[PDB]
Amino acid sequence: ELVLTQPPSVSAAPGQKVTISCSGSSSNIGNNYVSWYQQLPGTAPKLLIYDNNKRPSGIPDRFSGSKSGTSATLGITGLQTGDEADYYCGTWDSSLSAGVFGGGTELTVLGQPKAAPSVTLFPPSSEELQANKATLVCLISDFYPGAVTVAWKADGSPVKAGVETTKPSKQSNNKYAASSYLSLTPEQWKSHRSYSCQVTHEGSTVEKTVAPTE
Amino acid sequence: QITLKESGPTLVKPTQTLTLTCSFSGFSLSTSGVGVGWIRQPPGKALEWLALIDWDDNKYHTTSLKTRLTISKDTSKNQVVLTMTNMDPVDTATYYCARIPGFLRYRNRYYYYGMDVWGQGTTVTVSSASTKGPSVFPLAPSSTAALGCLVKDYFPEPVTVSWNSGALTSGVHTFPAVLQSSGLYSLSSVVTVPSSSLGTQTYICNVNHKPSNTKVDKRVEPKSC
Amino acid sequence: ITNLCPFGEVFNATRFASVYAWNRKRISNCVADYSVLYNSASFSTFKCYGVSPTKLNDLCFTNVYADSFVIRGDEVRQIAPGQTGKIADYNYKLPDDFTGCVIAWNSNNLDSKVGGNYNYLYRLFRKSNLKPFERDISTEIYQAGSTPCNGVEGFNCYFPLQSYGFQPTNGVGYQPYRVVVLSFELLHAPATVCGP
Ligand SMILES: *[C@@H]1O[C@H](CO[C@@H]2O[C@@H](C)[C@@H](O)[C@@H](O)[C@@H]2O)[C@@H](O[C@@H]2O[C@H](CO)[C@@H](O[C@H]3O[C@H](CO[C@H]4O[C@H](CO)[C@@H](O)[C@H](O)[C@@H]4O)[C@@H](O)[C@H](O)[C@@H]3O)[C@H](O)[C@H]2NC(C)=O)[C@H](O)[C@H]1NC(C)=O
Ligand code: NI
Ligand code: NI
Repeated sequence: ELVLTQPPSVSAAPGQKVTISCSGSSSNIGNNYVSWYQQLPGTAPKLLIYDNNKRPSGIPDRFSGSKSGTSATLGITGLQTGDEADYYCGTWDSSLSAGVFGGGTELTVLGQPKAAPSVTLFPPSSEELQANKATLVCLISDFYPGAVTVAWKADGSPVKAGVETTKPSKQSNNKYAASSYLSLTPEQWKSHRSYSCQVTHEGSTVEKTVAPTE
Repeated sequence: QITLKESGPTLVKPTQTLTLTCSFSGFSLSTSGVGVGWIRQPPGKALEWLALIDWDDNKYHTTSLKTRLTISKDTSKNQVVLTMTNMDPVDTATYYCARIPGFLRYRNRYYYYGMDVWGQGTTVTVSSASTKGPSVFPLAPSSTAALGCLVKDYFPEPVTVSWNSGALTSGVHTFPAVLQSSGLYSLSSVVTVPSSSLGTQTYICNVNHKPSNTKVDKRVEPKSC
Repeated sequence: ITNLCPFGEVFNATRFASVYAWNRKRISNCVADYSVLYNSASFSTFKCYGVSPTKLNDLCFTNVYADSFVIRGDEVRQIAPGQTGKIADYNYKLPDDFTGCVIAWNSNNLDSKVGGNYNYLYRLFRKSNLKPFERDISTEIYQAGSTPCNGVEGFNCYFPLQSYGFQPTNGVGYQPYRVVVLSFELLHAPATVCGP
């Protein structure tokens, strides 16, 4: 498991202030120096802070760091859209005799109003059933911010065995889309009475259902 | 400035050994307190510290991986070499090296700056799968309406998907691939259309898989049910 | 002077010092049988300066000092006079006119440890080089960079001592070596230590 704990996500509006926290033990943060890293999508990480609160050359005053006890905090003020990235804490762990990274925090800069998702649940195609395969495809489109949770159920029972889900990606209209798949055998697809794809977004849960009875 | 570059295989078979080399410029591993570290990052997951080699030839490793990791350096060549044995598909990640400008140890106390300069990173995939072209199935419109096609069971990445040989661009979005437990990739591409054009306009998704020299076309039509 | 010289309390000591804080033992009024040491193949290094190792027993000296410590294998060559390097500059320095013996042997079965022995230290940073036979055991923070340290450890603000890290399966060059430096006194005063 992870010996450093970060919140999975954090969000604010442009110009506002956001803080990302990082908790550990005395074996790491409590007795060693904390460094912070920024990772824009598709590129290598980049050092933001070292020695708890110092900035390397090229990092503006907008980023600051602090450490108290066994917790560290990264503060980002005056948010710009270009600050959207994953942020990590790092340090040395004296017990493991090795370095450790936190789970990372995904920062979302809210420069667009909330948009509910459009959910479509496709049953297995006729050709796929003839090919002795079956795949439910739950597509999710036109939502903001890019954060959704997907759950599958067979006759009301939670399904996780054949579930694969993509991380949300930007659409051409700057909203976000995601997809999830449930791989079944034709027997399993015919055995259960109906299947559901439930999508949660900003507290609101919507769902679409399909049935082999049709 | 400091510049590091990783190099090595981009596809290894399961149980084989991965050998990565880090070539760097702008600093020396003969300097007191300087080390070179390794990090990896599976697709869509956190950074995972791997190993560090020290100017005085001290070596540190992630505990859960120590029996699989070997690290060495050649100061004259400005190179560090990391080998990881018994590679598993879960070891599929992007592997980085980085400079540690300050790393010192006094008995139980440490100073560890962190990693101030990271390499570009090289992506290593561990898979026993052989090259296979995809199967393409239509996602018939439910009845605005949504339609698409499912690109299934192909290896390796990538596939390119267009609609009507590039004629259809508006309302088209193609998703990133998923890796199934079988070791084969799947992908979807969806088009948002007005529900009044279902019986009028036609939609053909063209799937192109360069590694297997496979080019397949599928017509997406509304089901009669 | 009938009692033999207690070289056993030097070479067979239970604990040896870190090189930065080398231990010095006074040797006087004894019979110094140097023949058994030179004969023993258990020593990796037996260099003499100013004297002949085979003529060591035929000699008398004003006094004998024995310096002991533990260093890395590839650092034994730095104990010799006129040398440079992190040990010769920052930890233990022999003068150019040194007169005595340098004796060392491999202690990997005593000073290594599974997972690494990190207890032995050497001085990694110092403002200037050491005077011959000078001993520096201070622990003040070393300013490596340009920013003042104010005694606070940080980047380029370093504790001056570094651990060795002796692994049982290190190469011989990185294995621990115990070193005994016998310094012979060149004074014109009456002698104190003589061989048989
Ligand atoms: C420093 O200590 C070493 C180690 O021995 C230690 O000290 C002696 C006095 C004993 O108390 C041991 O129990 C300690 O561990 C000294 O080296 C040792 O010197 C001994 C003579 O003083 C010598 O004894 C015999 O050596 C020859 C035969 O040994 C054979 O058999 C033994 C097994 O008993 C075996 O280890 C060895 O390899 C041989 O095959 C022979 O000359 C005589 O029979 C003699 O009695 C020890 O072998 C030798 N080494 C060991 C490991 O005991 C050393 O003299 C001390 N030096 C100083 C300056 O004090
Ligand atoms: Ni069931
Ligand atoms: Ni190693």
